[PDB]
Amino acid sequence: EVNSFSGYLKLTDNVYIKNADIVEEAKKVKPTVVVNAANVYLKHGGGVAGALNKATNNAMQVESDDYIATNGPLKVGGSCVLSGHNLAKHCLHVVGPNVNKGEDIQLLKSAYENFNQHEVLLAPLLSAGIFGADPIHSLRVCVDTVRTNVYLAVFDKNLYDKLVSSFLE
Ligand SMILES: CC(=O)N1[C@@H]2CC[C@H]1c1c(ncnc1N[C@H](c1ccc3c(c1)S(=O)(=O)CCC3)C(C)C)C2
Repeated sequence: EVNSFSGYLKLTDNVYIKNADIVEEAKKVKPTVVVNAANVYLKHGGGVAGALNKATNNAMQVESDDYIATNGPLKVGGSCVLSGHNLAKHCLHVVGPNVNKGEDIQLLKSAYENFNQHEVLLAPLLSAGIFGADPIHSLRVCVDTVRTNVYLAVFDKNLYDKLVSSFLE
């Protein structure tokens, strides 16, 4: 079955959240789209990007290198649609701002706007973790920006509980 999301808690009409590893969810669910928390050169060296790349056994990286060769880098707030390989039908590579490297938090709304071109997505919390944005603020931006159906996988129970407590739904 496609998009077989299970165990999510519905926060709003179109945003759901689960304490889970996004790669494990991609393998179980088989979604139409998995979102990658990418950088502008599509180099998947660690974190969510490294984990998704490793589960495709480097097929994501080879295809990403070919995208960059022909099209050039993305911009912060921008995206591209590539194959999802064995994890999903497509991978939506989205570049949120890295506030730990000085990029502007205003581009986080632009980053989430890319999700609106896909009816259903499995995604991570953009710009959270090593990108340095306040994860609770990133969830508020997601809720206010995304209008399609988004299932967020957040792999830290401590953070998940703080997000659910802040949201109160
Ligand atoms: C095994 C493991 O701990 N994980 C893998 C890959 C990373 C971690 C993980 C997995 N699935 C979902 N959220 C995860 N981490 C969250 C998260 C959310 C967004 C971002 C990152 C991290 S990042 O990679 O640090 C920078 C890009 C944006 C974290 C906040 C708990 C699966």
